[PDB]
Amino acid sequence: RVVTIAAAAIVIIWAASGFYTIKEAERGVVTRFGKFSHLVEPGLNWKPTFIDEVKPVNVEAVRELAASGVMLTSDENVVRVEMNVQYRVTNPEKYLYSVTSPDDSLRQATDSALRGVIGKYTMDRILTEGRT
Amino acid sequence: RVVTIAAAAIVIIWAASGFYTIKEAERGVVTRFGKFSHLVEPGLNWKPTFIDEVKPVNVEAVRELAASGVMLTSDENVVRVEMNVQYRVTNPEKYLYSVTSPDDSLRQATDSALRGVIGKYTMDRILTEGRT
Amino acid sequence: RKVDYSTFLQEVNNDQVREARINGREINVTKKDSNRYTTYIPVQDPKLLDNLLTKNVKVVGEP
Amino acid sequence: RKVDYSTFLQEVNNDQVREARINGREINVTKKDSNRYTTYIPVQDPKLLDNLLTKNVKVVGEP
Amino acid sequence: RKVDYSTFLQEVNNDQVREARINGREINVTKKDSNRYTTYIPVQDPKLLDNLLTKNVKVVGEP
Amino acid sequence: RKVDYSTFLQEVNNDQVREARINGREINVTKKDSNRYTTYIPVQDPKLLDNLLTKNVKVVGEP
Amino acid sequence: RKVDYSTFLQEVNNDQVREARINGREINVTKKDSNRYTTYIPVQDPKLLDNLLTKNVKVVGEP
Amino acid sequence: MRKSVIAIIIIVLVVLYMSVFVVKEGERGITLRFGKVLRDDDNKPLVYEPGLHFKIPFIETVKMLDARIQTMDNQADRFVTKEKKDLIVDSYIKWRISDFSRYYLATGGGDISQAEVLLKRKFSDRLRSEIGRLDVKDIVTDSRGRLTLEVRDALNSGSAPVINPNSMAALGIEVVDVRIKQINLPTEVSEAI
Repeated sequence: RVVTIAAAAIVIIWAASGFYTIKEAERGVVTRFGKFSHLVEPGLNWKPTFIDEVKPVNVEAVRELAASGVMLTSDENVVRVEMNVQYRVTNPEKYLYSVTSPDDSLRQATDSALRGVIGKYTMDRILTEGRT
Repeated sequence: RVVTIAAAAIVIIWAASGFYTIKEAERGVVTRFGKFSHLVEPGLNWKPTFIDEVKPVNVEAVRELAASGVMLTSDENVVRVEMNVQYRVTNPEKYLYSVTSPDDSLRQATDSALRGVIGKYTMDRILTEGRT
Repeated sequence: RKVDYSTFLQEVNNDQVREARINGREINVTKKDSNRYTTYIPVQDPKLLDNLLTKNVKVVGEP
Repeated sequence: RKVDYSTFLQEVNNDQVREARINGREINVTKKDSNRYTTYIPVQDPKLLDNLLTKNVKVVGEP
Repeated sequence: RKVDYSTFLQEVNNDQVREARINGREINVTKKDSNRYTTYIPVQDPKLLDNLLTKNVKVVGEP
Repeated sequence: RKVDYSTFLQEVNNDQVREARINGREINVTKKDSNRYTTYIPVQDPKLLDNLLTKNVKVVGEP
Repeated sequence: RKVDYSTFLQEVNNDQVREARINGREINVTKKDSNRYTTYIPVQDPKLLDNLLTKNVKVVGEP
Repeated sequence: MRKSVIAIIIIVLVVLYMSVFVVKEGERGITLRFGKVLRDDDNKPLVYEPGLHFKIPFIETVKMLDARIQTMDNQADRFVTKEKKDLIVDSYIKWRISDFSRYYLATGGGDISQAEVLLKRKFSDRLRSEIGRLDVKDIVTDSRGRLTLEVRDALNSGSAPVINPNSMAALGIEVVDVRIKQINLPTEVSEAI
């Protein structure tokens, strides 16, 4: 009788530890022993404890980045330029496995693109008709 | 059976003293008495004590030294010249059994070569296009 | 995640923080890129809330 | 309803609140448009009471 | 070890401390030369936190 | 032996104290002439700690 | 015999008492004419120590 | 008795726990035995793709190799243009491990530091040689169309299934993108401007 009660107890603990919650805004990526099991919607869900792991990622929220710098223009001129970049996460497996720390990579890419675009234009043209 | 026990103890001491460890970046050279007959990779290895002598040398890591000097140019002009040299070690047999203290020899060779090259060109060429 | 208070400050002055929730000594900090990390107050700072407000940082109390 | 402390300060600075009942950390805000909500003071803010009195806002304590 | 509070003050003025972990009453100081010791505050000093910040000294809180 | 607070502050401005061990409400004080006594803060005074720090007077806290 | 705190302030403003025995909230006061009484502080008053120190009024704490 | 059964089951469970192997989706890691993991499976060592695996408890040690794009930034640099005017280029390079076995064998260690310094040296050298031919105005105007793409293509190909030992393809690394973040002038030129 002891073995049956022990089995009942261990399966009860298994089920109790199986449940987890994912916030409404976020999504989840579940991997069973690191094999990318599937994509998990928000709410209450169940997973085999000590077998698969779930990583939550904020998808609904909109992320903003600020990029500022002293930048050289075409007519041997330097200007302080500030930009804001709004971006959102999609297909979270790409956001999680393609590039380490995607936010820093996007920051560096934004700085590079800003330098490339600002290099072409002259100072007065920027200062007057920049925005568009 | 006292002699047998002593012999077993000596064998156990041999086994416990033979083994040595090598870090990942290093490479070992094992010498059979005076002669070296094998080079050992970065892993756990066993050697017969007093019959084989192991010496580890770092390989992957890069050494960096500085060569700075007051120098006479082609037109008899004084210039302060600074350079950094980065080198690595290959063929540990040559690194250990060719020159006494190869680091100092390389330092002096770098200083002599830099002296020979700086004096060939005039002062302004060194000042302007010295970088490449 | 636990992050110390100083770098939280120069993140605040460099406006990477969006929402900060202060239940007790601890602060639940959310960055502009929706990355959240907890911070602990070493000692009460009268200038802390003023600095947070001037930098237009969202501040949330707790029950 | 719960409204954040920074939002409440932005509201009072814009002349939108009428009376504020302060019960310790908790504050019961009544707007000029007869809308009531509740906020909480994150940390001790000396400037809060001065800001409330300056903007001609009724302030009421409680037992 | 233990170190006087004034010693800590003049020490941080000369910029050779690196990490300062605040646990309520106690302070666990880390030197620039990997030297660790302990300091205690005489009485609540508002200028302490400002002084530590302006000299780029890491400050770490505790739960 | 207990020494009056006004006399204590005047003596500190006289630069005649060397060490002051502060125990919260209490202070244990050593004069420059190796005279030991004990004094009391009437009510919390940060200017006390300011005066002792600017006078290069040793200040000691304890666990 | 109990004396108003305000009356205490204009009385000491007139340089008429000598000693102030501060026991938490209550204060034992002796005038220049050897008249002794007790006064009570309504709330915490930081300017009290500055005013008492400026006008050469001696203060003594209690264990 | 039942005590012996409990002892044996707990001992086999702890043996399994000590011998369990887990590899995450992000990175591919191979076992590190002191002597033999080098030259496993004839010339090419085992790759050990992500998933469950079994390991000998003490003959080998766990270690992982990352399998996604890394970024290496050069904080400051000094370059001489064609007209002998100094320039400071702050640029970042993104690199992906192409073949894991050759990446491990060619680099001194599994640590990314050695590969990073090799890439920095080659990239810096490659960049310096390329820039010297141009002028500062052309550098600041259309660098991406004339420097970065050309440097990336040259570093991948190795000019100036055939693999050039000079090329980075000889190493396990591959370069996916090269960008120039910031360009700065010497303090004298900046003060003049």
